Amino acid sequence: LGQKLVIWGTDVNVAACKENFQRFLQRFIDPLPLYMQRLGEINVIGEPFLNVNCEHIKSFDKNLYRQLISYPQEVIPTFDMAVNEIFFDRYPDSILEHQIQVRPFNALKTKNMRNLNPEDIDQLITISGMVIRTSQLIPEMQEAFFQCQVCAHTTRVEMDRGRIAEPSVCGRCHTTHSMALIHNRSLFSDKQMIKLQESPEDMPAGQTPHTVILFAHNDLVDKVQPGDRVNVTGIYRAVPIRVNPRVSNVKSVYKTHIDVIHYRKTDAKSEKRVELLKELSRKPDIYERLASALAPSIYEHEDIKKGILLQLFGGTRKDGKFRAEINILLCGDPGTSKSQLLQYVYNLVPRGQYTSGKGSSAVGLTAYVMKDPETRQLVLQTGALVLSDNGICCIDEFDKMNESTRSVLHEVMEQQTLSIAKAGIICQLNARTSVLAAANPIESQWNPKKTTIENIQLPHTLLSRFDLIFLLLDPQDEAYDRRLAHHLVALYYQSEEQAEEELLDMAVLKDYIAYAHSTIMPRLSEEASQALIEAYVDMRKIGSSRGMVSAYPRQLESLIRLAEAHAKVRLSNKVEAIDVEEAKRLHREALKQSATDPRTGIVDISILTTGMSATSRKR
Amino acid sequence: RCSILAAANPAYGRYNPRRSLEQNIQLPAALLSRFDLLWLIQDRPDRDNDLRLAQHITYVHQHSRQPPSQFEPLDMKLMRRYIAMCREKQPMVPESLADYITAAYVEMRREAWASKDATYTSARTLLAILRLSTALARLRMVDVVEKEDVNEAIRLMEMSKDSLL
DNA sequence: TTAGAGAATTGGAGAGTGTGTTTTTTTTTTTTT
DNA sequence: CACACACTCTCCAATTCTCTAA
Ligand SMILES: [Zn+2]
Repeated sequence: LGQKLVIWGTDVNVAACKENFQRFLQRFIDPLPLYMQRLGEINVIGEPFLNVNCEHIKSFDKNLYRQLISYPQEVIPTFDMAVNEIFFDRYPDSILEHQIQVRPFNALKTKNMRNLNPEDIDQLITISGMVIRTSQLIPEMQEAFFQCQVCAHTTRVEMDRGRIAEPSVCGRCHTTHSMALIHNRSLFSDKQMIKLQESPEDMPAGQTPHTVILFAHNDLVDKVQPGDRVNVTGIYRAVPIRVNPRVSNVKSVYKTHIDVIHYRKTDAKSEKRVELLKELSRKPDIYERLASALAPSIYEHEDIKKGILLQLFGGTRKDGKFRAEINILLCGDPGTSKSQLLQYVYNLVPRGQYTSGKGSSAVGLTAYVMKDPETRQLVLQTGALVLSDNGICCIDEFDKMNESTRSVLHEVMEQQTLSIAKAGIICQLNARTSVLAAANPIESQWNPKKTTIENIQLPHTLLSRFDLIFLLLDPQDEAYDRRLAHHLVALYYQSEEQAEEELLDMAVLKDYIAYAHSTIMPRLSEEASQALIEAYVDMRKIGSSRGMVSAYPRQLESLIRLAEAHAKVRLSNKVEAIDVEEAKRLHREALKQSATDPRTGIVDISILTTGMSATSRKR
Repeated sequence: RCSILAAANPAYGRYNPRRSLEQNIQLPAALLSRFDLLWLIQDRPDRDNDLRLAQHITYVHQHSRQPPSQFEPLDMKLMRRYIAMCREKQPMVPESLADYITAAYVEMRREAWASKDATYTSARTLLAILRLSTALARLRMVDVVEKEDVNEAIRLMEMSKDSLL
């Protein structure tokens, strides 16, 4: 009889605790009838858990909060009984896969990892931390299935605090030691170990971080990945560890872990958007508005931002084998805004990647095979170019990569696939990725006398794959530098009402790009086709006259990509001479920047070859 | 979360102003541009200064103590308490001084253009000037940055470059 | 017709026997430097 | 070495079979 129960060594009545929690659920209303709304949400969604705020419990009833914190192992099952009783007193014929779990949580940490003490054992705590590792899924047996190997009579045994009461005899027949555990007829539930470090923001000065073990079960297992930051609420357990696996002597010093009751992630940061985006797309100069919205924190390079915008939108993928991906390269000294552009667009785009061409990079560009250290089994770590198979791959320090990595990037750009010839493994991985690269001069600062290729010292074959190439040189001009300095001091005097506005602009830019990618699929009009065709012939004219060469057919492919992307930006769904003219303009601006020899002007064969015509006749 | 005080030596031989700084030190601009002040701690033979240095070191050897310099420096504990008291402050730059900061930055920039072949500078130069002036404001224990702080930060950067040149 | 006293068979307590354990450096070689 | 597990054998006594009286 439930009314006779008290928690062991506690003097708290289980029935009274259940009634107090029931009236809490029935009458708490003011977070600004609260939790009956959550019960209805459970009823329609079908998720068997209820999140409850311990501060709400405290403000409703201090004593109930004290009981919950002190004796969670009994009080939380009491709350489960309370909530299930209420839920099935209402909604009488709704069906749930499981009984509801109450998941009490504190909004902020009550303790930190360094101050956890034996006084806190079997007590509900909340702590903040960063996740270091997450184990494979561990099945925990919940009900053992036994079958008699003599007469096939079966029985089921319930789990008593982690040990089985194995039947020593059969019931149907009477043979001894005949009941065998049928492992895959038994019942199991999910379990997982998590290793959690104290946050860098929470560590004391100059100390090595402390770490705790969490154990999650059932539905909380697969909610947290390594690198995440979480406020975890759970019961601080202490368990013995046996001195060696074949002996039941245990060390006097106990191991500790946290049974997870609740996770709250603390580093995470439709028609109501579509209606805005539809009219905003037909607003005038939306192209300029989006391009200027890109990277507000730096002084403006209009054509660089326009090219990055068209890279984000991309062409149209169709089938044959032509890449819709657009490749962009940025050049300039160290200390220019190119790395800020890379990091910004990596934060912006979905399926993005950011890595360094240098061999010291955090995640490599090429794919490799390694022994998973926590498992010892091989894992195929596909590089960033394969991980960004439907996004932008940002490559900082693009000049410093070794020749093997240059070959890998040549393969990825030409074929949009990465070959795997690892030991045993043979496969063709997919790398339909838009590469945004940032190179440096081999010298300290950009040599004006030498060409782009002569300064960055990358092969002309790989340079020829990029659709656009730009330079971040700053003039020795007061007209530019004075206004840049004004922009910089204003950026210091940035405030939160500007931060929110720029965040809203970036968010609607994200929604715009996602909505474009979702459905909008441009096609070529006849006038656009004629414009592209005569554009290729026009680019060939200037070189074919006088006997040199000024263009080659892959530039027509680049122009097609840019025109399709611009139609995608303006939501036209039909490519037109407007898009083709913008493509020609931006492509020729990129050529004016990158392909300009200091003596003879724009030379096309400086991309097809190392050096240029003047050098070829100087030697 | 620490401030780095680096001391380098030339890759080979003595320092040589004929060459560029990266040629002298053999360390890339990606490292060198992170720093706020690049100082050349020169050393030439100089008879009387060498005599005084040798007298100082010989006194240190024969007496195991610093010689009387006829100056009374602040004790180390007093200096520590002062720096804590002066770094407890968190000054702010007034917006009326933005134009003057702009003028100082652009004229330093344009002097680099006009007289030293446009040697490298960037927006982090202005940021470093502001950090230096705010450090000076902390040092003076005043919660508003001022003309004298900006002037001394500019002067400090200019004299460090003068030591280089 | 029930059940209780004497003899024989089966359950299991426990006495006795046997088993298993408590990153580091120098050198080579191919490829890449 | 020596301190826990793992396994077998033996003896002891508790239950059931058989024959008798209430
Ligand atoms: Zn059986």
